[PDB]
Amino acid sequence: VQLVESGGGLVQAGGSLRLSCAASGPTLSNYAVGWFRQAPGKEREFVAGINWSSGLRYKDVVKGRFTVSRDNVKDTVYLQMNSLKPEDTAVYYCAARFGGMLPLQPSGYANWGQGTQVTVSSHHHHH
Amino acid sequence: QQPRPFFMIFFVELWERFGYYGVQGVLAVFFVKQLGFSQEQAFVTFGAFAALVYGLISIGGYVGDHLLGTKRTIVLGALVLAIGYFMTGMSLLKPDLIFIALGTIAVGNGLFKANPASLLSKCYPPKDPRLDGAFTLFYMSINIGSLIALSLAPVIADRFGYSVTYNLCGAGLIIALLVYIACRGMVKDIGSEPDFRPMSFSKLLYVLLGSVVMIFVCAWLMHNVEVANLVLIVLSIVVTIIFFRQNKMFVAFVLMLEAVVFYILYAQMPTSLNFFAINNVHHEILGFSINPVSFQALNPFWVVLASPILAGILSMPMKFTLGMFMCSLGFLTAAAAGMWFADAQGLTSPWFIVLVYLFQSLGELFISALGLAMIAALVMGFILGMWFLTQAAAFLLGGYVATFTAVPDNITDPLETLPVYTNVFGKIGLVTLGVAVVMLLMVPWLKRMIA
Ligand SMILES: CCCCCCCCCCCCO[C@@H]1O[C@H](CO)[C@@H](O[C@H]2O[C@H](CO)[C@@H](O)[C@H](O)[C@H]2O)[C@H](O)[C@H]1O
Ligand SMILES: CCCCCCCCCCCC
Ligand SMILES: CCCCCCCCCC
Ligand SMILES: CCCCCCCC
Ligand SMILES: CCCCCC
Repeated sequence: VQLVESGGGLVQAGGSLRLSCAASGPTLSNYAVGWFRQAPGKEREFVAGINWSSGLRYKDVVKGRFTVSRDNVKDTVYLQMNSLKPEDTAVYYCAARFGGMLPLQPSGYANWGQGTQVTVSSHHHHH
Repeated sequence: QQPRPFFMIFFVELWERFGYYGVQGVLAVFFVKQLGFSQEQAFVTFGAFAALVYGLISIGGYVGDHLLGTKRTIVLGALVLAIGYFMTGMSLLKPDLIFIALGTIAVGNGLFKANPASLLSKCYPPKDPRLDGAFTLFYMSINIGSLIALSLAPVIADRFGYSVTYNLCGAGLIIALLVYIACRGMVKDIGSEPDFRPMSFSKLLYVLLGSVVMIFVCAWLMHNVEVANLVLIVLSIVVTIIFFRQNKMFVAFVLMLEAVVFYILYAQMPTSLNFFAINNVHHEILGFSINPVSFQALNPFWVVLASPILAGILSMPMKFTLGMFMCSLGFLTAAAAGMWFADAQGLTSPWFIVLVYLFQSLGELFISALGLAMIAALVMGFILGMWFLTQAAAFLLGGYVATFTAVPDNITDPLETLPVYTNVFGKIGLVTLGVAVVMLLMVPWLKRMIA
């Protein structure tokens, strides 16, 4: 019912963060977990998720770069973000829906993490 | 309003059914998640399991009547059922126990089910009017038990796991056993004739030996459905061949073919309709988040409301035809909710699932309550044998039908599953609409034959 997000931060472009979603009472094993992100000025949009039996789903623009995975022992779901770009800057939410489906809109999901800021800067070393 | 033994029987029935449905409501999801079956395997296995649960009821009726007595078989069946539920709890540690546990549950149920009804209809003089009320109240207790288990069993399984669930099922059986024992006093002059002679240990031993052989045969059958199919095909064609060699019995055979159709339909609530709710329905209603598996509780719920009402409110082939039409409407409603009133994301309003379950429950209220009791007015031992046979065949066939809505583990788009549920649900609703139309056509002929 209640998810704890962790892992956010400030990273340089081409950098890598890892977000993590764990749950309190229920076991997250019976849940599809989607990661949504809300960029400044826009609506929550589906980034990526994994269902209760390891089916995967991804938005086009994050394919290749973002990986979703699930540790059933620690009862946790992980999102690895590699090759980060400035447009990945957003608040990142995790959401849990019981079962094997991963719908695309926030209304298909009843349990919601608090959000986490991810900022990716254009910072590059000086040449 | 009712004799003192009525309330004993009422509550023993409630707790036994609480345990049973505590298992049924979680079983297919258990096969999928916990044992890593695919949905097609889970559906057919649940098929076999229900088939044995309902095929074995005849035996328990006979054991209560002529071998051991009625109150004895209530104790024996409750004990074998509690052992089954605790065994299923122990299956989580020892997975290879699962089929044996299910077999025990089946045999346990087979011994127990028919007896409390018998016991109840001896708490009353033969013409006491209150009989009907008690019987409907009896039905309501069953459904209250069902209502509670299907509501909470999945919640419990999610927050505490399948072992705690199954042990609670056991605990409920133990509660039923303690109620009955602590109220043995009230049933001191009630029972069948073997309840008042001393208990034959010879017969008791035969019942135990056969129970155990039946447990191992159930377990073999639910692991190897391919041969359960052949067992029931041969048993059914042969029992209809010795029914076709041997005018009211023919109306009984037509009524059984229709009951078979209705049971094929009922078998979907725990399998395909369950997974439809999981996959393509919003898991929120009146602002509350609910576990989609809990949606099965909608069947007993409507029964609990509608049976007083509908007991307060033609005759046999007509009520059968009415029920058939109701079930037809439940599946057409499901298919229509999928085809036309879906989100952009392939999800549908749970109010549509509430309506589906209302249609289904009304169909149950007509067909299930009437057909069993009134096939008996049309008549005998051989036809209960064949009645429970064909109901078991119905559940096997229902599981096979469920497999047409099965979804691979890797599909995650509701928009890819939605067309599959609606195609199968529409076709089901249409076929049973045709069946109910032929039933309606045949109604007046049958009424003349019954008179
Ligand atoms: C339409 C028939 C509904 C049957 C009635 C449901 C049983 C009542 C729930 C038991 C007490 C409430 O306890 C809890 O409450 C929250 C919100 O209510 C619910 O919701 C929480 O748990 C369930 C399963 O554990 C999750 O699928 C759900 O998404 C989660 O948010 C659950 O139902 C219940 O775990
Ligand atoms: C009420 C009298 C108690 C009778 C219990 C007999 C138990 C016999 C078990 C035989 C082992 C297979
Ligand atoms: C290797 C696991 C086998 C488990 C069989 C358990 C049987 C228990 C009977 C009570
Ligand atoms: C009513 C007495 C029941 C005896 C059967 C017990 C089986 C161990
Ligand atoms: C009696 C009808 C059986 C159908 C089996 C395919």
